[PDB]
Order: sequence, then C-alpha cells, then structure tokens
Amino acid sequence: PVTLAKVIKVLGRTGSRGGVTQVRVEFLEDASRTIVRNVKGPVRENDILCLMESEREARRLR
Amino acid sequence: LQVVELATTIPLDVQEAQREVKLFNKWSFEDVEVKDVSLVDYIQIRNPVFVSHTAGKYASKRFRKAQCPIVERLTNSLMMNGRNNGKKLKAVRIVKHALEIIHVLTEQNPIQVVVDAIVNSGAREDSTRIGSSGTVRRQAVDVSPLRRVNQAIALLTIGAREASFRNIKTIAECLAEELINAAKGSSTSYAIKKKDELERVAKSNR
Amino acid sequence: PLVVQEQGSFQHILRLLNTNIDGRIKIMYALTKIRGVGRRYANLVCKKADVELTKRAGELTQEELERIVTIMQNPTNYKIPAWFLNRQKDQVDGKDYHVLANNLESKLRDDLERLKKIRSHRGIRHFWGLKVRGQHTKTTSRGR
Amino acid sequence: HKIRITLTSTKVKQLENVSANIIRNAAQYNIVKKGPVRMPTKVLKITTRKTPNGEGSKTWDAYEMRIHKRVIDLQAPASTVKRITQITIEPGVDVEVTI
Amino acid sequence: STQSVQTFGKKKTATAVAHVKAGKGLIKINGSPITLVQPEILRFKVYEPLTLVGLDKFQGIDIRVKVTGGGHVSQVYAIRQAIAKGLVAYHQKYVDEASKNELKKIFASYDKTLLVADSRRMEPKKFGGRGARARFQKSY
Amino acid sequence: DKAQHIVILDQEKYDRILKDVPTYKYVSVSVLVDRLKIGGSLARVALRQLEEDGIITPVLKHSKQAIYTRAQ
Amino acid sequence: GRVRTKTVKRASKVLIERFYPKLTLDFETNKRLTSEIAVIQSKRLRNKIAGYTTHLMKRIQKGPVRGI
Amino acid sequence: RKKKVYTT
Amino acid sequence: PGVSVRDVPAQDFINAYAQFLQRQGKLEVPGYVDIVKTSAGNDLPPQEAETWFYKRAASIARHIYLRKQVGVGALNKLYGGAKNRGFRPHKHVDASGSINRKCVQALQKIGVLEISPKGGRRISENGQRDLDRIAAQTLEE
RNA sequence: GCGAUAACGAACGAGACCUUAACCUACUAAAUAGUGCUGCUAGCAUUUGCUGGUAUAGUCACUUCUUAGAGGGACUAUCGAUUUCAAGUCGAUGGAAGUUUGAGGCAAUAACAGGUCUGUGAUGCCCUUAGACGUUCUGGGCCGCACGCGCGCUACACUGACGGAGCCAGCGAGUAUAAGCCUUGGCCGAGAGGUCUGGGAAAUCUUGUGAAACUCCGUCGUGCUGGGGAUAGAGCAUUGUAAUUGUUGCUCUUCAACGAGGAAUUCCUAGUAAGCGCAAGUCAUCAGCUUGCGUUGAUUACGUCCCUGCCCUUUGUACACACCG
Ligand SMILES: [Mg+2]
Ligand SMILES: [Mg+2]
Ligand SMILES: [Mg+2]
Ligand SMILES: [Mg+2]
Ligand SMILES: [Mg+2]
Ligand SMILES: [Mg+2]
Ligand SMILES: [Mg+2]
Ligand SMILES: [Mg+2]
Ligand SMILES: [Mg+2]
Ligand SMILES: [Mg+2]
Ligand SMILES: [Mg+2]
Ligand SMILES: [Mg+2]
Ligand SMILES: [Mg+2]
Ligand SMILES: [Mg+2]
Ligand SMILES: [Mg+2]
Ligand SMILES: [Mg+2]
Ligand SMILES: [Mg+2]
Ligand SMILES: [Mg+2]
Ligand SMILES: [Mg+2]
Ligand SMILES: [Mg+2]
Ligand SMILES: [Mg+2]
Ligand SMILES: [Mg+2]
Ligand SMILES: [Mg+2]
Repeated sequence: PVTLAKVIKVLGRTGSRGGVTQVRVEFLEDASRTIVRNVKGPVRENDILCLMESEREARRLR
Repeated sequence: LQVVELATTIPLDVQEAQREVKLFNKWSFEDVEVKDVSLVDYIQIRNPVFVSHTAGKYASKRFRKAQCPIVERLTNSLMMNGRNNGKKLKAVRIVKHALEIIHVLTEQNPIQVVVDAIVNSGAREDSTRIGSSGTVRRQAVDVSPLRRVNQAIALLTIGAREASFRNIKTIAECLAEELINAAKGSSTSYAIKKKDELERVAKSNR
Repeated sequence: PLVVQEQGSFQHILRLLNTNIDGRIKIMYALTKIRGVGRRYANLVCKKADVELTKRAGELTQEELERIVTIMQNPTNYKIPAWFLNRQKDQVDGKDYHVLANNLESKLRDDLERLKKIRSHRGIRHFWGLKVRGQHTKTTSRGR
Repeated sequence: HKIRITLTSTKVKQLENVSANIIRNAAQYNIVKKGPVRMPTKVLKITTRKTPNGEGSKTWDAYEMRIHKRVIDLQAPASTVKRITQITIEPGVDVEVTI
Repeated sequence: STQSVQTFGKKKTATAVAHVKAGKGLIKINGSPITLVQPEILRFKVYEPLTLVGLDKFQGIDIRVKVTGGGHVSQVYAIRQAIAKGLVAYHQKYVDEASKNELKKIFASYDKTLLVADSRRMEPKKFGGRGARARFQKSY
Repeated sequence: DKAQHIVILDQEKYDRILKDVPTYKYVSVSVLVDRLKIGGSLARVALRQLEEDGIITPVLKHSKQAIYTRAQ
Repeated sequence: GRVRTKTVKRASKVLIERFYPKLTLDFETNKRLTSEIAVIQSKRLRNKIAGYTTHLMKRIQKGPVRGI
Repeated sequence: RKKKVYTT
Repeated sequence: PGVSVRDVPAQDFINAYAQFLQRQGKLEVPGYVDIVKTSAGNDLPPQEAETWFYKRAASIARHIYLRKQVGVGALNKLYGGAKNRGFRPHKHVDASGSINRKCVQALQKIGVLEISPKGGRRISENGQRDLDRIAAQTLEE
C-alpha cells in the first residue's frame, strides 16, 4: 500500500552534509494532506515520489 | 512504401526504416510504456534512436541526464572498471547482443524489459546516515525518481559485471540473465536483492 | 571441419622424455610442459612433423609421437634454424644444440660452476642467490 | 623574371607593413604579383623549471617565440625588385631574394 | 558549371568536406559507398540523415565527401554532418528555401549535431598532473 | 579446479546432444558448455555444424557471441 | 556568476545622466552608440558597458532608478 | 677528521 | 555502372583474393613461412600457417591499389603493432621487413604491381585489370 | 555588487588586460594548402557512368576545407519565474559559443631565519692554495643489500589473451668539411639491424609521422590456462675510446609472486575522470620520468559545513624577538 505524492515546493537542503532535501508533497488523489518530507536524490518541483508510509511529516534533520 | 532506387544501391531491409526509426532497425519504441507513473518522466523512450550512441552533452546542466536515452545511459554504465572506460563501441555491441538474447527469451520487447527491469530495481526508501560526527543515528528518508532510476542502472550493470568475471558466460548474456530476472522482480537477480534490502532497512529506521 | 567421435584411442596421460603430459591439452601447448619446450618451439616441431594443431595430445598415435621426439632431439636435421635453438654455439664443441628436460638443468648448472670455477663476478653473484645482471637490490627482491 | 621574396620576423605589424608597402609599390608599378602568402606561424616553445634550485612545488615556465614567414612572388626584373627592398627596410624583418 | 555547392562537417579534429553535385544519387565516402564505412555498429549514424527525410530527396543529387583528421568514431560524426549540411546548402541555392526549411526542422528536432558542429575540444594539460584536471597522487 | 569439461566427443554424448540441443529455447557458446558439460572449443565446432544441418536457426552471428535458437 | 563590476556600473549610469535622449532599449544600437560616446580601450568592455546601460534604460521606463 | 695523509 | 576495389568490403575481399592466389599457385612463397613471426613485437607465428602468406599478399596488393608509391618501410609500420614489453609500457614496433619486401617482390613478379618512379611501388597496368575482376566475383553472392 | 549608512568621494589587488581553443560560404590573397574543369592517361560495366594515376606550363577558374591579418560576433540577448522587485539566481528560445564561453599568463600590502654561495667570471667572511681542497689522467663509486617509506609501470583475465584482417589524430623537431641532423626508396637479414642511392636548414622531404587502444573474422575455454612475464642460461646486433656490475635492441629456452589487496589514503565535475598511444626535454647510447598533444570516452553532485585547511567578526592576553612567546 504505497502512496504517491507530487512535489510542489523545494524548501531546502538539510542534513549535516546537505545531501538530503526537504520537500512539500501533494498527493495525486485527494489533492490535500500536503506533507513535508526529505528526499535523497536531486529534486526539482513536480517530481512524483512514492511513499511506503504516508502518515508521517518531516522536519529539519541533524 | 515504394522502394526508392539510388545510384549507390541501398539494401532493401535498411531502407524499410523511413516508415519508423527502430533500435538497430529491429526494435520499436511505439509499444513500450513505463509501468510506473513516477518514473515516466526520467526514463526517456519518447525520442527514438537507431544506435545507442549519441555523444551528447548531458553533463552541462543539472537534469540533462534524464533526457538522454535510457539505453545510452545503460551502455554508458557498462564501460567501467578502468580497462573498459571509453570502450563504447564495445558497450553498444554488448548491449545489442543482450537485446537479442532477451528477445529469444520471454519473447517480449527487449526495450520493454529494460524499462521494467529498471523500474523494478530502484529502492523507494533508503536510510541516509545522519551521524553527528561519528555516532550511529541513521534516519529513513525518501528517494527522488532520478536517483531511483539512475541507481537502478548502476546496480543492474554492476551485478552483471561480477557475474561474468572468471565465467564462460559472456557479459552480454550475463547482462541478459541479470536484466530478465530483475524485470520479473525475481529475488534471484542482483539489484533486486539490493533494492529489497535497502527498503527493508529504511522501514527499520522510521 | 565438423564433429567426429572416437572410442578407446584417446590417451589421458602421456610420458615423453620422462615428463608426464595431459592428453586433453592441444598438442602445441601440451608439449610446453616439457622444460626446454616453449610455445614457439612446440609450434614448429608439430609443423615439421605434419601434425595438425587442431588435435589434442591424446589423439596422436605413437608413430606421430615418435616423429616428434626425433625432431626435437635432432632439430637441425629437420630444417630447424640454429638461431631458433636453445643452446647455440656450445661451449665445448662449438656446435649448435637444443637441450631438453633433464639435460637442460644439468648443463645449465655446468654453466654455473664453470662461472664459479673461474671466479667470475657473475658466477659469484649466482652463488649468493642475487640478481646477476646489474639490477638494483636496494629496494627489490626481499622475499624468500 | 619570377622572383620570390621571403619575409620572416618575430613581430607581425612591422612585417605586415613591409608586406603591404611592397605590394603597394608593386601596384602603382604595373607588376603582376602573387601574395602575400601566410605560412603557418611557428610557435617556438621552451618549458623550463621556475626553481633555480630544486625546492618547492614543481612549477614550470613556458616561454614562446613566434616566427611568421611570408613569401611573395613578383614577376619583374631583378633590378626593379632589389631597389624596393631598400625602400622598405625595417629592423625586425629580414629579407632574402631567390630566383 | 553545374549544380554545385560545397560544405563541411566537423568533429573534435576530424573534418569531412562535402561536394554536392547534380545526378543519379551517388553517395560515397572517400570514393567508397556509405554502405561500407567500417565503424559498423555505428553505420546508422550516417544512415540517420538519410532515412529521417527519405531517400527520394537524393534521386537528383550525388554526394562525395572527403573526411580527414580525428579518429574512427570522430570521423562518423563529421561525415554525417557534412552530408546533412550539404543537402540543406543545396536546397537553399537550387530549390525554394521553403523545402530547405522543411529539411532543417527535422534534422534539428532529431539531433542538433546533424547540422550544428559540436564545440567540444580537448582541454589543455596543466603541469603537476597527467591530465587536464587529474593531479599526481599526493603523499604526506 | 572443478570444471573438467569433456573435450572428446563419444557416441553416447553425440546423440544425447542431438536429443537435447533441439529442446533449448536459446543456445550459445556458454549454454552448451554450461549444460552439456562439453568444452568451449568443442562447443564452437558443434554450433557451426548443427547450423548447416538445420536444427538451429542463427539469430545473430558474431565471433565473440553466437546467438542461436531452435528451428521448431 | 555574472555580476558586473564598479568600472561598468558607475560608467554605465553616467551615460544615462548625460545622454539619455539619444540612448535606447536596444543593445545593438546602444553598443554602436557607445563607440562614439566613450573612448573604450577594448571591445568586450564596450559591449559590457552597453549591455548594462540597456538594462538600466529598460528599468527606468518601469520607474525611476536610484543613482542616476 | 679529514686531513690528507700520504703513503708514497 | 562498373565495379571497383572501393566498392567491396575490405575484410571479405582479402579472404577472397587470398583464396584465389593460392589455388592459382603462381605466387612464389619463401621457404621460411612455417618458422617466422610477422613482427618483432609479436610473440607467436600466425595461426593460419599454410595460407597466411597468401592472405597477407592480398592485403598488400589491395592496400597498394588505394594509394600511390607505397614503400617497403611503410608496409612494416602499417602491420606493426603494440609490443608487450613486460613491465614497461606498450609501444608500437614495425613488422618484419623481409616478409613484406619478399611479398612485394613476389607480387611484382607475378605481374600485379611494379616499381613506380619517385620511389614506392605502384600497382601495375594489369594489376587494376585483375583486382577489379576479383571485386566482381566477390559481390555475386 | 545591491543595500544600510558619519560618512563622501577614490587607488592597488580582484575585474578589466594578454595568450590560446571553438564561429565567419562576409573581406585579403596563396605552384611550400586544397578543390573543379581541362590536356594526357589507366582499370570495371559499355549509357554519356564509377574508381584512379599523371599535370611546378592547362602560362586554367576558385578560396568551402588549409594557412594567417584586419575585422565582426556574446552583452546573459529575448521571454517566463522568484528576490527588499535591487544586486542577482534558476529555467527555457535563438545561438558556434549562455559553468567569468573553455583553459591559462600576469597578479597587491606586507611576511617565513622556507630552499638555493652544487647555475653563474653574483657575492662578504672563514678555510685551502704546490704533498692543493685548484686543475688534469687512470681506475672504482654515486646502482653497492638482513630492512622501513614515497612518486610509478606491468598485471592478476573471457568487457580477455593471442593470430590474421580493418585503419583513423594532434602538439612538434630536423644538417655542410661537418666531426655530423630528420631520414623515405631500393637491396640483404627471422628479427634486431646492415647497405646503396635520394629529399629536406623545411606548410615543399621524413609525414597522411597508415600510433595505440579500437573494429571484424578465427584459435583459446575458467586451467596460475594461450592471464602475468619477473629471474636466469646460451646466442645475434647497435652506440660508444671503453658495455665486466648484462647501456639498449633482437632469437630460443627458463615462466616466479600475483587468484582484485588490512588499517589507512590520493586525484577528480565534461570532451572532464579514466583508459590508449605519439612528439619534445634529457640524449654517442638508454624513458617504467617529466612537458605537451591528440584517439576512445563515461558514472555521479551541481549541494553542505559532518571531517580537513584557510578567510572574516567578536573575545582573552602578563605575547610585540609577537606561543618556536
Ligand atoms: Mg631497481
Ligand atoms: Mg633503409
Ligand atoms: Mg596499426
Ligand atoms: Mg595491426
Ligand atoms: Mg597486455
Ligand atoms: Mg577560408
Ligand atoms: Mg608572484
Ligand atoms: Mg621546509
Ligand atoms: Mg645562487
Ligand atoms: Mg643518485
Ligand atoms: Mg611526484
Ligand atoms: Mg587485437
Ligand atoms: Mg596529421
Ligand atoms: Mg603459465
Ligand atoms: Mg602471455
Ligand atoms: Mg638500441
Ligand atoms: Mg626521447
Ligand atoms: Mg628524471
Ligand atoms: Mg559549490
Ligand atoms: Mg551555492
Ligand atoms: Mg568547519
Ligand atoms: Mg582570561
Ligand atoms: Mg613587552
């Protein structure tokens, strides 16, 4: 039961070395429940990344 | 449909390419579609090429790599381990043979299996490390489609390389076995073992 | 130029010049197990004996096998050039020779003591077990 | 005659002034001319080490000496061509005339 | 004279000079038909400018190119550029340019290097290393 | 040191070959060695004759790779 | 980066305070204009100055700019 | 240290 | 339209001209073809011992057809390759001079080439005649 | 740089500048560059065609390729976004070029007991100066081998080795009465090499430096195997007065560790890394070294201060020969 979330805003690089990016995701269906998540690879806005788990927001990383 | 006669005679079969541009004049892009909504825009099969060798500039800007043909990115990752760097004509010959072997086996479109094997090979959640100057503290974060796509090609070709080392099976047919198995999601293949282990560990960090 | 079968004629182990040869190696490279027989030399005696190289070692009959040991032991009689030979312009009789498996190391030592008997520099360094051709030893050959 | 004039120098402006002035003098005088013909310039390169001693990072100088050669073919008697050479004397450019 | 335009295609150092004549559609590489250019895994790179527009455009013209410099692969990109450049240059001069603009759209929409020469050349080597960016291994 | 692939072709091995090769989706240099336990050099001569007799159809011909398939 | 320097920023805005009516919104016209207005030793700097004067002119039509 | 001594 | 040497594949034309020159048998083959290696940089003799000289002669004739006054020093450079210096890096070393020089003498004495003015060896008046036929009997299949 | 502003207005450095690489069918010409026609001429099918050779008198035409001088061209140009609507940044389109267009050259104010008196007929002082520490000759050594370390070259194979065949660069250098340069072409020689003639003080000849990786067809078939080629024996040449402690090259034979490398650690973002060779320097002879050049040609960021180093601000100081205090 994976869920896909289109990206709408690239907040910024987080993590110690800057290798992970905070992003604001919007679900493909039910275009709400917008969540902030961290992504490993390079990201522009409007990239559809699938989520193994949906019920968890994200904040700044160490 | 008409056969056009030139002073320099052109064989019949190769001219039957004016209708459609096909990979090695044998494989069609029309019936290939990515069975993943999330990697359609970063696996490039919309612009057909005859041979997987374009010598383009995909390293100038940031996301130019996604516009490179998925097969040329595959033949690019083949030339590794020092002694093979720059041997692209060898890589195209190797890729070309792999496609034929993938066709006689499972009888599907070889370039469809390539897209399926790559989409089935990218881990969807990886555990990045967040150690604060030495301590172990990994945290599970998501993986963007480009790193998901292009790590699949790296893992797919890396597994084939090691399977052909000190082995009578040729790299093209070690690659063919690696590509078909990852295409079918089989756990026997390398890069599916690896993909499963990353997404398993990432769940153990959230 | 296509597939043929045989039974009982193949010989797994050969014995030539008191050296054991595996019969399933191609003939040109099987003879290289004989010390004093390199790839270049085994290639030529097989061509002088009209023994086709597409054959394994066990495929040959004794008549062919005897035809090879005669040529290697008498190369100059079978149009084998002297510059192609192992031990040419011999020390004692001045004639061109080609020494083989047990004879090679016997006459190689005899060359070594002949160096040691005259107390030459090269013979002494062989005695010490070091490199004789001027190589630097400051930094190489530290094993044992 | 067919007389060839070969021009060599290190600096191009004075060579080119002499080259243009002779053709100019070969213009009011109704003399058929071929040129000037620009030979591929020769880059005389010398790469030394900066250090008079052997200490420091291994840094190198790369000196250069450009040599430009042009040949102009004039079809006139030898007396006419020779007096043009002394009218157009320039210190940098040397002139040799060969039949 | 006759219907002649002359053009050239370039790669890093390889340069292919195209002679475009009026004729039966004779297409040769250094006096040899293009059907036999040894870089064979890449023979379709020079077949691409042909089959994209259709071989019927080459009924009336014959092409003989002279490629020098570069390497085996570098010569193919120079050759395919000289022929493609020759067809466009012939159309601008002996047929209406509306058709020439037709050919120019398909070439660029498929591969820019068919008509526009690639500007990459080798970076000079700098001292302190064996390459342009590579440096000798440092030890402390 | 475990390979010990057979390099001499007997008759039982010969007709077993003609009984097994047809029942292959895909044959190549490695497939005969891998599964018939024959040597690589013997495999190369076997493919070139079996093709002349029609049991095997050449998908592609190349020196470093011979891609073949069954004729049925 | 493409940050213009002080020798071009102050030299570009002096052109505006003295020769605004003759200036324009076209870089090509401005580049030719500046070859008779300023004595610029190098062509690249002439294009650089004219390229920044045009940008400032294009910005004045949207309102008054500071320093001119 | 140093200082040239002769034999002949 | 006619047939030329340039209209035939280099690789399958030479094996076809090589087969023809052996069955005709008039090419004079030196007596050391069973002993020697093609180049000092090589380490082993050719694997096609009986026929290697003919195939090489076909290559030399075709190579000389496409050019003008190729010398004997130039043929050694062409067929020379990278030598396997053991621990030292590889380097290009020329092929054997006698094998190529004997070949041009043998091909010159069967009538296909001849010594050209200003050095080298042009292809003969009849050399063009008979190579172009081989090209025709090359492309019939 | 925008901006804020007891500051205003300026200079060096940076940037500008210069060299190089990429564009110019727009100028200037080129028998030391190239081309089409034309003479003369060869081969193959006859359709008038396709490949060539020849051509410094065809006393042709032309400058696209080639060369180089005068210029032009890009200024982030136009349009979208964000921003204090500023400096700017990111995307597209056009474009040869949109990372300062790529790469370099030059490079401030001071400073270090950094290294060189073994580059100097650059030097002060000290030492020696006729049994010299001067200079020269002969011979040896700088290579010496239980060992530790650094720059590297080959490799551990099949994305490979051989064996044939295909066959493409760019940067450069080159001599006389010498003290001998680059060396084609012919002829000998398995090779290495020898010999006889000729061209070139050079866009002319070596030279299209027909380089190697590379590609094709075969043999090999997972085997310390045809991977790897140390060590060594015997023989043939080259340079040199002189090769022994093998200068180097060649032939046969001998065929070792090595089965991808611990803790650690280096270099690197596009024609870049990596391979692959070639030229120049040293050079009578010797390149596993440097300085460049081109051939094949990628993976991955285009981000951060987690490590490491440096820069700035604040701060403490009993330091100012400045913490080696
Ligand atoms: Mg040593
Ligand atoms: Mg000679
Ligand atoms: Mg070669
Ligand atoms: Mg070769
Ligand atoms: Mg090797
Ligand atoms: Mg021009
Ligand atoms: Mg300085
Ligand atoms: Mg120090
Ligand atoms: Mg000094
Ligand atoms: Mg020393
Ligand atoms: Mg170093
Ligand atoms: Mg090879
Ligand atoms: Mg060249
Ligand atoms: Mg071995
Ligand atoms: Mg070996
Ligand atoms: Mg030598
Ligand atoms: Mg040298
Ligand atoms: Mg050195
Ligand atoms: Mg950065
Ligand atoms: Mg940044
Ligand atoms: Mg820090
Ligand atoms: Mg305190
Ligand atoms: Mg004090």
